[PDB]
Amino acid sequence: GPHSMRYFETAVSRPGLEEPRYISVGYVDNKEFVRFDSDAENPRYEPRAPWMEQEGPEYWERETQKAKGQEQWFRVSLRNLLGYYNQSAGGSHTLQQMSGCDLGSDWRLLRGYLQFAYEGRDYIALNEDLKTWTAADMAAQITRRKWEQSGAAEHYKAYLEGECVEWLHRYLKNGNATLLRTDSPKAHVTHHPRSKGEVTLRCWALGFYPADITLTWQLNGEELTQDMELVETRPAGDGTFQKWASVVVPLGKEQNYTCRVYHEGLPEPLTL
Amino acid sequence: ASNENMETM
Amino acid sequence: IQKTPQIQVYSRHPPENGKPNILNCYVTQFHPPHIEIQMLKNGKKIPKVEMSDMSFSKDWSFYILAHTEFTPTETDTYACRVKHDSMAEPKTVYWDRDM
Repeated sequence: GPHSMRYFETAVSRPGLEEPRYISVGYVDNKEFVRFDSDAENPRYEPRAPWMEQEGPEYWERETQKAKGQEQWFRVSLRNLLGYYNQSAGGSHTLQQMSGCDLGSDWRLLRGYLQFAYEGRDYIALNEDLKTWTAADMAAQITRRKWEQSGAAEHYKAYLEGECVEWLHRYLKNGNATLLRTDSPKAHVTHHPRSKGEVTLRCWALGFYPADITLTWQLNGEELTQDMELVETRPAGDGTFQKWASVVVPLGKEQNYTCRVYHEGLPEPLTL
Repeated sequence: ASNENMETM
Repeated sequence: IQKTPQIQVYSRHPPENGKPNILNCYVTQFHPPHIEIQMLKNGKKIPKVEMSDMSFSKDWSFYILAHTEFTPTETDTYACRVKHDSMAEPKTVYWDRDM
Protein backbone atom coordinates (compact mmCIF):
# COMPACT_ATOMS: atom_id res chain seq x y z
CA GLY A 1 0.00 0.00 0.00
CA PRO A 2 1.10 3.53 -0.91
CA HIS A 3 1.97 5.88 1.99
CA SER A 4 2.65 9.48 3.00
CA MET A 5 3.87 11.57 5.90
CA ARG A 6 2.82 15.18 6.40
CA TYR A 7 3.63 18.20 8.32
CA PHE A 8 1.07 20.96 8.30
CA GLU A 9 2.57 24.18 9.56
CA THR A 10 0.83 27.49 10.16
CA ALA A 11 1.89 30.79 11.66
CA VAL A 12 -0.69 33.46 12.37
CA SER A 13 -0.60 36.99 13.33
CA ARG A 14 -3.34 38.86 14.83
CA PRO A 15 -2.58 42.29 16.24
CA GLY A 16 -1.79 43.44 19.82
CA LEU A 17 0.48 40.41 20.49
CA GLU A 18 3.99 40.52 18.99
CA GLU A 19 4.23 36.79 18.97
CA PRO A 20 2.10 34.85 16.43
CA ARG A 21 0.46 31.45 16.85
CA TYR A 22 2.41 28.49 15.52
CA ILE A 23 1.02 25.04 14.98
CA SER A 24 2.64 22.01 13.45
CA VAL A 25 0.55 18.96 12.92
CA GLY A 26 1.81 15.52 11.78
CA TYR A 27 0.05 12.85 9.71
CA VAL A 28 1.11 9.34 8.59
CA ASP A 29 -1.13 7.91 6.00
CA ASN A 30 -4.28 10.18 6.26
CA LYS A 31 -4.04 10.06 10.20
CA GLU A 32 -2.65 12.66 12.52
CA PHE A 33 0.15 11.60 14.83
CA VAL A 34 1.84 14.59 16.51
CA ARG A 35 1.03 18.18 17.34
CA PHE A 36 2.50 21.45 18.55
CA ASP A 37 0.81 24.74 19.40
CA SER A 38 2.74 27.79 20.56
CA ASP A 39 -0.22 29.06 22.38
CA ALA A 40 -0.18 26.30 24.90
CA GLU A 41 0.74 26.66 28.57
CA ASN A 42 3.54 24.15 28.06
CA PRO A 43 4.25 24.20 24.42
CA ARG A 44 5.59 20.68 23.80
CA TYR A 45 5.09 18.20 20.94
CA GLU A 46 2.55 15.46 21.80
CA PRO A 47 1.53 12.02 20.73
CA ARG A 48 -1.89 11.77 19.04
CA ALA A 49 -1.96 8.15 18.07
CA PRO A 50 -1.71 5.19 20.41
CA TRP A 51 1.26 3.69 18.54
CA MET A 52 3.09 6.98 19.02
CA GLU A 53 2.95 6.87 22.79
CA GLN A 54 5.65 4.19 22.23
CA GLU A 55 8.56 6.81 21.74
CA GLY A 56 10.05 7.99 25.07
CA PRO A 57 11.68 11.30 25.96
CA GLU A 58 14.66 11.88 23.71
CA TYR A 59 12.37 11.86 20.67
CA TRP A 60 9.84 14.04 22.46
CA GLU A 61 12.23 16.82 22.72
CA ARG A 62 14.32 16.42 19.69
CA GLU A 63 11.05 17.59 18.10
CA THR A 64 10.13 20.23 20.56
CA GLN A 65 13.69 21.52 20.04
CA LYS A 66 12.83 21.92 16.36
CA ALA A 67 9.42 23.43 16.96
CA LYS A 68 10.90 26.31 18.87
CA GLY A 69 13.31 26.91 16.01
CA GLN A 70 10.61 27.01 13.34
CA GLU A 71 8.69 29.21 15.65
CA GLN A 72 11.39 31.73 15.38
CA TRP A 73 11.70 31.19 11.66
CA PHE A 74 8.05 31.91 11.11
CA ARG A 75 8.05 34.99 13.19
CA VAL A 76 10.93 36.25 11.10
CA SER A 77 9.57 35.32 7.75
CA LEU A 78 6.17 36.74 8.37
CA ARG A 79 7.73 40.11 8.93
CA ASN A 80 9.92 39.82 5.84
CA LEU A 81 6.85 39.08 3.69
CA LEU A 82 5.32 42.04 5.11
CA GLY A 83 7.88 44.15 3.32
CA TYR A 84 7.69 42.39 0.00
CA TYR A 85 4.01 43.26 -0.29
CA ASN A 86 3.92 46.64 1.26
CA GLN A 87 1.51 45.60 3.93
CA SER A 88 1.85 47.94 6.83
CA ALA A 89 1.96 46.61 10.31
CA GLY A 90 -1.64 46.25 11.65
CA GLY A 91 -3.66 43.23 10.41
CA SER A 92 -4.03 39.45 10.35
CA HIS A 93 -1.42 37.54 8.28
CA THR A 94 -0.98 33.82 7.57
CA LEU A 95 1.90 31.72 6.45
CA GLN A 96 1.66 28.01 5.94
CA GLN A 97 3.86 25.28 4.82
CA MET A 98 3.46 21.81 3.88
CA SER A 99 6.19 19.26 3.61
CA GLY A 100 6.24 15.51 3.33
CA CYS A 101 6.93 12.51 1.18
CA ASP A 102 5.23 9.70 -0.63
CA LEU A 103 6.23 6.21 -1.20
CA GLY A 104 4.93 3.54 -3.49
CA SER A 105 3.75 0.01 -2.61
CA ASP A 106 7.28 -1.18 -2.67
CA TRP A 107 8.20 1.07 0.24
CA ARG A 108 10.20 3.38 -2.02
CA LEU A 109 9.94 7.12 -2.43
CA LEU A 110 7.75 8.58 -5.20
CA ARG A 111 7.54 12.21 -4.28
CA GLY A 112 8.68 14.91 -1.95
CA TYR A 113 6.79 18.14 -1.16
CA LEU A 114 7.75 21.44 0.21
CA GLN A 115 5.57 24.29 -0.50
CA PHE A 116 4.42 27.48 1.06
CA ALA A 117 1.49 29.72 0.67
CA TYR A 118 1.09 33.23 1.86
CA GLU A 119 -2.35 34.55 2.75
CA GLY A 120 -3.87 31.28 1.49
CA ARG A 121 -2.30 31.67 -1.91
CA ASP A 122 0.64 29.70 -3.28
CA TYR A 123 3.87 31.62 -2.49
CA ILE A 124 6.88 29.49 -3.45
CA ALA A 125 7.31 25.70 -3.85
CA LEU A 126 9.68 22.87 -4.58
CA ASN A 127 9.78 21.02 -7.79
CA GLU A 128 9.38 17.32 -8.41
CA ASP A 129 13.18 17.46 -9.02
CA LEU A 130 14.05 18.69 -5.49
CA LYS A 131 16.69 20.88 -7.08
CA THR A 132 14.70 23.93 -8.34
CA TRP A 133 11.85 26.19 -7.17
CA THR A 134 8.67 27.60 -8.76
CA ALA A 135 7.88 31.17 -7.60
CA ALA A 136 4.21 32.14 -7.88
CA ASP A 137 4.25 35.88 -7.93
CA MET A 138 6.84 38.63 -8.22
CA ALA A 139 7.51 38.93 -4.46
CA ALA A 140 8.00 35.28 -4.35
CA GLN A 141 11.09 35.82 -6.51
CA ILE A 142 12.96 37.63 -3.85
CA THR A 143 12.84 34.49 -1.76
CA ARG A 144 13.67 32.40 -4.74
CA ARG A 145 16.82 34.21 -5.74
CA LYS A 146 17.65 34.43 -2.07
CA TRP A 147 17.26 30.68 -1.66
CA GLU A 148 19.01 29.54 -4.75
CA GLN A 149 21.93 31.38 -3.42
CA SER A 150 22.02 29.85 0.01
CA GLY A 151 21.60 26.34 -1.37
CA ALA A 152 18.42 25.88 0.61
CA ALA A 153 17.11 23.16 -1.63
CA GLU A 154 19.77 20.60 -0.92
CA HIS A 155 18.90 20.53 2.69
CA TYR A 156 15.32 20.07 1.77
CA LYS A 157 16.05 17.29 -0.61
CA ALA A 158 18.11 15.65 2.08
CA TYR A 159 15.31 15.71 4.53
CA LEU A 160 13.00 14.38 1.88
CA GLU A 161 15.07 11.56 0.30
CA GLY A 162 16.59 10.46 3.58
CA GLU A 163 15.29 11.28 7.07
CA CYS A 164 11.65 11.37 5.73
CA VAL A 165 11.80 7.92 4.18
CA GLU A 166 13.93 6.28 6.85
CA TRP A 167 11.53 7.66 9.42
CA LEU A 168 8.30 6.78 7.77
CA HIS A 169 9.32 3.21 7.36
CA ARG A 170 9.53 2.93 11.09
CA TYR A 171 6.21 4.57 11.51
CA LEU A 172 4.83 2.01 9.31
CA LYS A 173 6.45 -0.74 11.44
CA ASN A 174 4.77 0.38 14.68
CA GLY A 175 2.06 1.59 12.42
CA ASN A 176 -0.17 -1.31 12.56
CA ALA A 177 -2.46 0.03 15.22
CA THR A 178 -4.56 1.48 12.34
CA LEU A 179 -2.19 2.35 9.42
CA LEU A 180 -2.14 -0.73 7.18
CA ARG A 181 -5.85 -1.47 7.67
CA THR A 182 -8.61 -0.87 5.15
CA ASP A 183 -11.99 -0.34 6.64
CA SER A 184 -14.48 -1.32 3.89
CA PRO A 185 -17.66 0.74 3.09
CA LYS A 186 -20.93 -0.18 4.69
CA ALA A 187 -23.50 0.86 2.19
CA HIS A 188 -27.34 0.95 2.24
CA VAL A 189 -30.24 3.04 0.70
CA THR A 190 -32.61 5.29 2.61
CA HIS A 191 -35.98 6.58 1.13
CA HIS A 192 -38.07 9.40 2.62
CA PRO A 193 -40.84 10.29 0.03
CA ARG A 194 -44.05 12.40 0.02
CA SER A 195 -45.32 14.27 -3.11
CA LYS A 196 -46.35 12.64 -6.39
CA GLY A 197 -43.29 12.08 -8.64
CA GLU A 198 -41.18 12.31 -5.45
CA VAL A 199 -39.44 9.55 -3.47
CA THR A 200 -35.84 10.79 -3.17
CA LEU A 201 -33.55 7.71 -3.01
CA ARG A 202 -30.40 7.79 -0.81
CA CYS A 203 -27.32 5.66 -1.20
CA TRP A 204 -25.07 5.96 1.79
CA ALA A 205 -21.75 4.50 2.47
CA LEU A 206 -20.16 4.39 5.82
CA GLY A 207 -17.20 3.42 7.93
CA PHE A 208 -14.55 3.29 5.06
CA TYR A 209 -10.87 4.19 4.98
CA PRO A 210 -9.33 5.82 3.01
CA ALA A 211 -11.77 8.68 2.16
CA ASP A 212 -11.50 7.98 -1.48
CA ILE A 213 -14.82 6.77 -2.57
CA THR A 214 -17.12 7.21 -5.57
CA LEU A 215 -20.84 6.48 -5.20
CA THR A 216 -22.71 6.28 -8.52
CA TRP A 217 -26.41 6.18 -9.28
CA GLN A 218 -27.31 4.50 -12.58
CA LEU A 219 -30.26 3.87 -14.84
CA ASN A 220 -29.29 0.41 -16.29
CA GLY A 221 -25.69 1.52 -16.67
CA GLU A 222 -26.08 5.04 -17.93
CA GLU A 223 -24.71 7.05 -15.00
CA LEU A 224 -27.54 8.99 -13.31
CA THR A 225 -25.50 12.20 -12.92
CA GLN A 226 -28.59 14.48 -13.20
CA ASP A 227 -29.34 16.35 -9.97
CA MET A 228 -27.24 13.88 -8.16
CA GLU A 229 -26.97 15.33 -4.70
CA LEU A 230 -23.34 14.58 -3.85
CA VAL A 231 -22.19 15.39 -0.34
CA GLU A 232 -18.59 16.20 0.50
CA THR A 233 -16.72 13.15 1.94
CA ARG A 234 -16.90 13.81 5.68
CA PRO A 235 -15.21 12.32 8.66
CA ALA A 236 -16.99 10.17 11.31
CA GLY A 237 -14.69 11.28 14.21
CA ASP A 238 -13.40 7.74 14.35
CA GLY A 239 -10.77 6.95 11.78
CA THR A 240 -13.44 6.48 9.02
CA PHE A 241 -15.50 8.61 6.49
CA GLN A 242 -19.08 8.96 5.30
CA LYS A 243 -20.85 9.96 2.24
CA TRP A 244 -24.13 9.80 0.44
CA ALA A 245 -25.69 10.60 -2.82
CA SER A 246 -29.26 11.31 -3.66
CA VAL A 247 -31.11 11.22 -6.95
CA VAL A 248 -34.75 12.17 -7.54
CA VAL A 249 -37.20 9.61 -8.71
CA PRO A 250 -40.63 8.93 -9.96
CA LEU A 251 -42.07 7.03 -7.14
CA GLY A 252 -42.48 3.27 -7.84
CA LYS A 253 -39.57 3.13 -10.41
CA GLU A 254 -37.23 2.00 -7.67
CA GLN A 255 -35.96 -1.30 -9.02
CA ASN A 256 -33.63 -0.25 -11.87
CA TYR A 257 -32.22 2.68 -10.04
CA THR A 258 -28.90 1.53 -8.72
CA CYS A 259 -25.86 3.23 -7.14
CA ARG A 260 -22.64 1.31 -7.57
CA VAL A 261 -19.98 1.86 -4.87
CA TYR A 262 -16.19 1.94 -5.32
CA HIS A 263 -13.31 1.54 -2.98
CA GLU A 264 -9.78 0.13 -2.63
CA GLY A 265 -10.91 -2.04 0.28
CA LEU A 266 -13.69 -3.78 -1.40
CA PRO A 267 -13.89 -6.99 -3.42
CA GLU A 268 -15.81 -5.45 -6.35
CA PRO A 269 -18.12 -2.40 -6.73
CA LEU A 270 -21.07 -2.62 -4.40
CA THR A 271 -24.19 -2.50 -6.50
CA LEU A 272 -27.30 -1.08 -4.72
CA ALA B 1 10.09 13.45 12.33
CA SER B 2 9.98 17.24 11.67
CA ASN B 3 11.93 19.19 9.15
CA GLU B 4 13.86 22.24 10.03
CA ASN B 5 13.98 25.41 7.97
CA MET B 6 17.18 27.12 7.05
CA GLU B 7 17.18 30.40 5.30
CA THR B 8 14.31 32.72 5.97
CA MET B 9 11.93 34.14 3.48
CA ILE C 1 -8.00 37.79 2.22
CA GLN C 2 -11.16 35.70 3.39
CA LYS C 3 -12.80 32.37 2.26
CA THR C 4 -16.34 31.48 3.41
CA PRO C 5 -17.00 28.28 5.49
CA GLN C 6 -18.87 25.20 4.39
CA ILE C 7 -20.76 23.67 7.40
CA GLN C 8 -22.01 20.10 7.82
CA VAL C 9 -23.94 18.68 10.69
CA TYR C 10 -24.27 14.87 11.05
CA SER C 11 -23.94 11.89 13.40
CA ARG C 12 -21.11 9.38 13.67
CA HIS C 13 -23.59 6.49 13.78
CA PRO C 14 -26.94 6.35 11.99
CA PRO C 15 -29.27 7.83 14.56
CA GLU C 16 -31.56 5.91 16.73
CA ASN C 17 -33.74 7.14 19.45
CA GLY C 18 -32.47 6.42 22.88
CA LYS C 19 -29.10 5.11 21.57
CA PRO C 20 -25.85 6.88 22.36
CA ASN C 21 -24.15 8.79 19.76
CA ILE C 22 -21.83 11.68 18.93
CA LEU C 23 -22.83 14.79 17.03
CA ASN C 24 -20.41 15.98 14.28
CA CYS C 25 -19.97 19.56 12.95
CA TYR C 26 -17.68 19.71 10.12
CA VAL C 27 -16.57 23.27 9.06
CA THR C 28 -14.63 23.69 5.87
CA GLN C 29 -13.14 26.04 3.20
CA PHE C 30 -12.42 28.95 5.37
CA HIS C 31 -9.70 31.63 5.71
CA PRO C 32 -8.31 33.27 7.91
CA PRO C 33 -7.97 30.49 10.51
CA HIS C 34 -9.90 32.07 13.44
CA ILE C 35 -13.34 30.55 13.67
CA GLU C 36 -15.83 30.03 16.36
CA ILE C 37 -18.01 26.99 16.75
CA GLN C 38 -21.01 26.35 18.96
CA MET C 39 -22.98 23.17 19.27
CA LEU C 40 -26.62 23.76 20.41
CA LYS C 41 -29.77 21.94 21.51
CA ASN C 42 -33.11 23.57 21.97
CA GLY C 43 -31.37 26.91 21.45
CA LYS C 44 -29.07 26.32 24.43
CA LYS C 45 -25.24 25.78 24.31
CA ILE C 46 -24.08 22.15 24.64
CA PRO C 47 -21.47 22.66 27.54
CA LYS C 48 -18.60 20.20 26.66
CA VAL C 49 -17.50 20.28 23.00
CA GLU C 50 -14.30 18.77 21.60
CA MET C 51 -12.51 20.29 18.73
CA SER C 52 -10.06 18.68 16.35
CA ASP C 53 -7.18 20.01 14.24
CA MET C 54 -6.32 23.32 12.93
CA SER C 55 -5.28 21.69 9.89
CA PHE C 56 -5.66 22.45 6.24
CA SER C 57 -5.49 20.91 2.82
CA LYS C 58 -4.06 21.06 -0.75
CA ASP C 59 -5.96 24.32 -1.63
CA TRP C 60 -4.67 25.72 1.67
CA SER C 61 -8.11 26.11 3.20
CA PHE C 62 -8.66 25.17 6.75
CA TYR C 63 -11.06 22.65 8.32
CA ILE C 64 -12.28 21.64 11.69
CA LEU C 65 -14.35 18.92 13.24
CA ALA C 66 -16.23 19.63 16.46
CA HIS C 67 -18.14 16.85 18.28
CA THR C 68 -20.22 16.11 21.32
CA GLU C 69 -21.85 13.11 22.85
CA PHE C 70 -25.61 13.20 22.32
CA THR C 71 -28.68 11.04 22.67
CA PRO C 72 -30.81 11.56 19.63
CA THR C 73 -34.54 12.26 19.93
CA GLU C 74 -37.64 13.37 18.17
CA THR C 75 -38.13 15.98 20.90
CA ASP C 76 -35.28 18.33 20.39
CA THR C 77 -33.40 20.44 17.91
CA TYR C 78 -29.65 20.10 17.55
CA ALA C 79 -27.60 22.81 15.73
CA CYS C 80 -24.18 24.13 14.92
CA ARG C 81 -23.60 27.87 15.13
CA VAL C 82 -20.41 28.83 13.17
CA LYS C 83 -18.77 32.32 13.29
CA HIS C 84 -15.99 33.32 10.97
CA ASP C 85 -15.06 36.88 9.86
CA SER C 86 -16.33 36.15 6.33
CA MET C 87 -19.90 36.67 7.35
CA ALA C 88 -21.71 39.55 8.98
CA GLU C 89 -23.84 37.23 11.02
CA PRO C 90 -23.37 33.74 12.34
CA LYS C 91 -24.58 30.76 10.49
CA THR C 92 -26.54 27.91 11.99
CA VAL C 93 -27.09 24.64 10.43
CA TYR C 94 -29.64 22.20 11.77
CA TRP C 95 -29.26 18.58 12.38
CA ASP C 96 -31.41 16.55 10.11
CA ARG C 97 -31.39 12.83 10.58
CA ASP C 98 -31.94 12.12 6.98
CA MET C 99 -28.72 13.50 5.78
